[PDB]
Amino acid sequence: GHMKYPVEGGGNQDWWPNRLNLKVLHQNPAVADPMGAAFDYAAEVATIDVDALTRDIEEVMTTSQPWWPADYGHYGPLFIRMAWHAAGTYRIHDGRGGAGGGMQRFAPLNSWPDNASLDKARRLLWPVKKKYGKKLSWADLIVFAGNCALESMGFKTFGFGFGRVDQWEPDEVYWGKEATWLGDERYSGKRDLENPLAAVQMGLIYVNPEGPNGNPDPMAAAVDIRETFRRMAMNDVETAALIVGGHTFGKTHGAGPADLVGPEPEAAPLEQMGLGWKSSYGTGTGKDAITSGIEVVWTNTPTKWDNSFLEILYGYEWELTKSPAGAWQYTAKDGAGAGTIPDPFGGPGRSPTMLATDLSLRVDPIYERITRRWLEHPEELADEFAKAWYKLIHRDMGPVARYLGPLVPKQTLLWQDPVPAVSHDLVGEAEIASLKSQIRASGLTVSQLVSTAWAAASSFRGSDKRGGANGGRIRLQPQVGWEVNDPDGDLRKVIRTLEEIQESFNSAAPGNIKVSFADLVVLGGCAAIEKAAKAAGHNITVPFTPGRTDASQEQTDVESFAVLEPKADGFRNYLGKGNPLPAEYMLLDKANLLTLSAPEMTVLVGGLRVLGANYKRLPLGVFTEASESLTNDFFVNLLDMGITWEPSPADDGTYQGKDGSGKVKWTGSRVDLVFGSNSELRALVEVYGADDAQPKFVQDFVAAWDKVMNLDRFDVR
Amino acid sequence: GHMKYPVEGGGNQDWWPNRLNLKVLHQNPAVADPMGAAFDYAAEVATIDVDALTRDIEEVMTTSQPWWPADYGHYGPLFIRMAWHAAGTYRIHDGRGGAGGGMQRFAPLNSWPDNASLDKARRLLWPVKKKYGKKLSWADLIVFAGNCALESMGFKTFGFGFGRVDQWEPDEVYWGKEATWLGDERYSGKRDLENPLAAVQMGLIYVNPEGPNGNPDPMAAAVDIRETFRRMAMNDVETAALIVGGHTFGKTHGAGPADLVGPEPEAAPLEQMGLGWKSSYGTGTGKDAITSGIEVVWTNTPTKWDNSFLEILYGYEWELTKSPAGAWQYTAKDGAGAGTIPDPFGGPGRSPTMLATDLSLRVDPIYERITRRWLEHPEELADEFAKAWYKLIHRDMGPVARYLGPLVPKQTLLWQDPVPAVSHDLVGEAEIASLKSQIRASGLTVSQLVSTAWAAASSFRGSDKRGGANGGRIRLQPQVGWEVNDPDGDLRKVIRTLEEIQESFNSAAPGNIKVSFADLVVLGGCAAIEKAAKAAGHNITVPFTPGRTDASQEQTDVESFAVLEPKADGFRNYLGKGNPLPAEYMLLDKANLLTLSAPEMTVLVGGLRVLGANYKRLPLGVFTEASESLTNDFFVNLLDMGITWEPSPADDGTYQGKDGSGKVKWTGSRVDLVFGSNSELRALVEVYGADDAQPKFVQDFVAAWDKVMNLDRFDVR
Ligand code: HEM
Ligand code: HEM
Ligand code: NA
Ligand code: NA
Repeated sequence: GHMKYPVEGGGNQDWWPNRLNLKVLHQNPAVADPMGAAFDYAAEVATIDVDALTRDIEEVMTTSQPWWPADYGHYGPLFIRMAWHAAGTYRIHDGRGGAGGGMQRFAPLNSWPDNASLDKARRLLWPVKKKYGKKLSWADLIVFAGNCALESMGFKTFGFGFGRVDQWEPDEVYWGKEATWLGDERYSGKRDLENPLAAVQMGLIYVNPEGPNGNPDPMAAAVDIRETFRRMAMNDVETAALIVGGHTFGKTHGAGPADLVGPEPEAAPLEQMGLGWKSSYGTGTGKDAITSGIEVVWTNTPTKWDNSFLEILYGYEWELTKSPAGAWQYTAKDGAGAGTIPDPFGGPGRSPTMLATDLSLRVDPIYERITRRWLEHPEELADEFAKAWYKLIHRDMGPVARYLGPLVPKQTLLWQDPVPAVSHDLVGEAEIASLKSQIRASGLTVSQLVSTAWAAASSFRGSDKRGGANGGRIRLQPQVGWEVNDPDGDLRKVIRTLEEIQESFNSAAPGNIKVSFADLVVLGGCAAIEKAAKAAGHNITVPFTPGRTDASQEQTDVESFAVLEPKADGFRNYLGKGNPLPAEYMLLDKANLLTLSAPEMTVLVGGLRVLGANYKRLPLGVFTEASESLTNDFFVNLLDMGITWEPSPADDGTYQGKDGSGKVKWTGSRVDLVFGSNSELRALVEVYGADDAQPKFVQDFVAAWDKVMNLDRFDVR
Repeated sequence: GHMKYPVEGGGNQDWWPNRLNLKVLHQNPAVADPMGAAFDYAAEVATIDVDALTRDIEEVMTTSQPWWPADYGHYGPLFIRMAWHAAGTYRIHDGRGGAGGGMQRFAPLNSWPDNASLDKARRLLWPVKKKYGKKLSWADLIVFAGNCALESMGFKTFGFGFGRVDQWEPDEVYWGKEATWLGDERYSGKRDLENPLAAVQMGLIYVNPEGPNGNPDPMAAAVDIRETFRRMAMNDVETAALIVGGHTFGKTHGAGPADLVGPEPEAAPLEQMGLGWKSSYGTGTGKDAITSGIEVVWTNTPTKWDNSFLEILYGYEWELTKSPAGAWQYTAKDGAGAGTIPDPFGGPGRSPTMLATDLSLRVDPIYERITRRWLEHPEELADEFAKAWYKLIHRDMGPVARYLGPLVPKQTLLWQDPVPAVSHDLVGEAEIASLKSQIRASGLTVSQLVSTAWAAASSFRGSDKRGGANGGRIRLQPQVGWEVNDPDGDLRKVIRTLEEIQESFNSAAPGNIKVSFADLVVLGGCAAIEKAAKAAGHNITVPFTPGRTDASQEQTDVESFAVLEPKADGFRNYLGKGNPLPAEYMLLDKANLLTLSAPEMTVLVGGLRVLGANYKRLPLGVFTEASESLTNDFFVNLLDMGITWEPSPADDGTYQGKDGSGKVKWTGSRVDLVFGSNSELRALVEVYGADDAQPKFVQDFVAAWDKVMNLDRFDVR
């Protein structure tokens, strides 16, 4: 090995390969953003002419370009695949992937094997991006083109929301440990796919079109289809509708040997202008195109919505065969259907063909019941595909407040984790002050109030923008039972008291002002922090933004919320079983999901410890002699060289900090000690631990606290 | 190999090992900075009681701490080593390293083998940093503590400048290609050290204390001493003065085997709280301390300034011997000087010892002349050490306007690239506008004016803050003869015409208003940009800040300015011979030294191309039909899929862009085409090439141009 220049990627990871990487807390940094600090994409796309945008995309779709000629004269099918692949990286386990940031245009997604030829697809839409400019993000354009493709070929969609904000660096995501494209080191037990992954091989969207590891067994492939799509939030009906609906259009490409296809875009030479997979087979495009290596045309109407896919699937018997590149596919038996499938460039007709994974829809008993019903009753397919496609393309959009434009449909959807509209006037400054005082007089402790507010708000994750304190779901299943939230039953007492305050305030309230339980949860935390900072000699007011509303249990999909349960929350010194990495790594990952910077994470940990927010009120990291007091004691004591730290003899993830007399003075976890050990984190601790730092600490803590309380408040942004 | 989680360092560099790394353009991002955007270190520094700070440092130096007991009851010598190592990473080829960012507290420098035990040294200063808080950076404190140590032990220093702002992440710098600490793959020929390095092995500051590659030949060691120090801006007299001056104090540490010393700080367990090199030899500290493995005490007065180092060097004869840890060192022959050297902890006196590299001062003919003189003239040694030590610890401070505090002497120093004080009233709005008109009417072309202004300003590098347009040095040696500046070339003509305008304005100007040549060079580029924007149909004003002054040749050290000459400038499409990496990497490297973001680099390239700023007015990348008009044509045409690019058949670093007819329409270099090929840069090009983007492009181009024009203008901020 050799070390490289930083401009060629050399850096400190080379010398200390396992080191904590704080880069995850400064993704998409503002200096790399070419737009002004005042740029507001929502404001820009709110003024776009959707009708003109559609007509322009329709012109692109029927104007073949010589560097990638249009199959059947229509790019729609290619744009549908492009959009499905943009949304198809989404995973429920961390909410990462999806189309919400336009990450398909960056590495590694722009160069995954399964995204072959989408480099040309995205290039075909530059004339639209060029015309609409800052009013249209690549992120929106990529999925809207797929939506327009459907509509122009005869499928009416449920609707569409704009608002995906373009980014300028790829989000770095763990896609698997495999160091070879298409590799597989991600299964254990009886075909247990490693969490958090949602594809069966490195660089695939979901499954292998030739069957598991290339064995074209449709029954076995259905197992992989069902589980990967489950991990992408799709059930059996949704999964079958998406595959049938997608393969109603277009064709696969495998006209010649795959070893004639050159390097992927990130590996390709400069003259290719960001395109990859240059092919020396024939013309390398169009009639000679190679993408997957498979050569299937599912329907006799590749540019039209109808029920041909299932009529063909069930109307023939299927035989294993090979594409011109040598990949497995299926063809109709006994020369049946000869010549009935049209050629993309006017050649002679061909025979019916299907992927092994299409046959899964007929061979798997559950998919068979679903798809045979749609064979007999096609209007049910149209309905389920419209709902599943809408979900797929919007799954990572966050609260519905973020959806913009004239195509947004009004209906509420359970999967959107809906919260009720505001139905009364909101508390003002006087009512907020009164509620603060009442909660402070209620007998709830600073620790209880801060812990509950943090438990509610910190359920948010910035990947797919799910979770948060809006909805008041801390009192509903499953959040009320989460181990980190309610180890001992204390949470139910906090919930009851706040509900009593909600009832007495609302029944006595002036005019038409009413307050939600969800707001009171957050306000309670803000009140306790004002109390604790007063105990520490600081008169501060904690910001509070009203307007959260209270979801019902019936409006809360308990199975869907399961993925939001923390297995680790270093801010509460909580480490459950099953995490992929040691505690300090899980801490930074949590800070990343909360969109926190390193200074924000550092101040939050120090303040939460001394406020008593620790899981089970454990003393780990509680480096203070004061109770219910917002001081910078955590940082001061962390830097005290009078304390000698050793791993606890119990070998239990904890440490003992002894003073000069050999007496144990403090105890701590890996999450606590990492702030005193890591050279970048320790530098932040020395800011907040200095003699002059206590006012800055209180100010920076409150700002970070307020940020977390507001993470999901897109209703006011 | 296995791919890792991003939080453990995984990312796109793993899949494409040689990819351009755009992170070099967002070092120390604002999100990671815990101080406000409003934080103003200069304003905080101005408040510090420097006499109190000196007393507080003196208390630290004389208060031994149990976890690292003080040799001779004084940490002074340790702090001198600390400060000399902080400044000692500096190198002239790229100006990186040095003490100005406090980078010793971060990886990898905090863990270099040569910085062993400085982890404890810095830790000892936390009580001072704790007391002074935001008024005192770690960067200043590390080097001020060394200065204070000299003064406390009897050496009067020349003075001291505060003003080094703390940074919050490591500057990642190429320190060599060796993947093993103390490795050596950096020599070729007889003894040619690869550029840009200024140390003889990976992790060393300058040279090996046991001689080249461990061969304790003092004559060969002097070859390495002279070359590495030269590459750190020190000549023979300065180098001798620094080595004698430092080893006047303290001792080395090698009491036992180095294999009993544990991992360097970045690799050490959490409980060590950021300290490393934990030793199981005896108490592992103090009397049992192991740092280098050498056990030498140079002088009979390790805590006092006097002339004992040279009196001992010349007063004994020296024989080669081994330290207790097995390292080569020298000791007096014939058992001379028994017991004359004191022990750090009251042990028995010991005999005189020296390093191989100390004998170099007596063995090398040039150093022998210099130091034999100081044997009888310690007053000259003191004078030369004061000047060289001041130089060493301020070398990267930039213009003297940055030096803060009450200890900065006013004497001008040639190495500081001085510029005259402003001696007349400065041009105002009326005079600036009149001069712009005169320059626009002078007959100088937009290409000439923009090229010359860029040439002057872009000599700045943010590493050591040398260079820039202040000084008017573009008309002086050596900048007037740099290949990139004056190939043919119009430079002398531009200089002459600007000088005529300066003469004509100054002999007829209002009041006491005089304009400098340096200001006119910059103002000329600003007026040309205004002219080119008008030719495109935009009335704009380019900001301009007067106040540059004109250095004379006698105030310009020609050999010191040699290192500022660009071997590559992608902003002018100039690629000389001898660069370490292909042209697109040298572009990012240049953008980094100009402190530019990726958007700033992008607009500058597109703008300079169409303004005609290319070296030798070559057509590479000049993707426009207009002559000297400020449009976004570069970006529009880069994204034109009607152009097919191929490397030129001449294999000459260039590409041909052909239209549909097969006619060559454009030519470009790697630096041009990388903006169309790299997926992160192409995204920025798509911002500036959209239909709505030309006013944004002009606005951002102007802001980036103004930034480069002002890079060295610390005199006005
Ligand atoms: C088990 C799930 C799936 C598998 C194994 C699969 C596999 C494939 C393969 C191998 C191709 C050929 C790519 C090429 O060579 O050009 C393809 C194309 C395509 N996919 Fe699927 N896919 C799946 C699900 C979906 C879904 C959910 C959609 C959309 C809702 C979709 C829409 C399309 C379309 C429209 C094409 C045609 C592209 C064109 O005409 O250029 N696919 N798919
Ligand atoms: C050829 C150049 C140099 C070489 C080879 C060299 C080598 C060394 C070595 C091996 C040590 C022992 C580290 C340890 O084991 O504790 C040391 C210590 C020291 N160095 Fe030098 N050094 C050089 C230049 C300098 C300079 C230029 C200065 C300051 C102007 C300096 C100041 C010191 C001091 C004060 C110590 C004593 C540290 C203590 O008492 O803890 N050195 N040097
Ligand atoms: Na069809
Ligand atoms: Na001495």
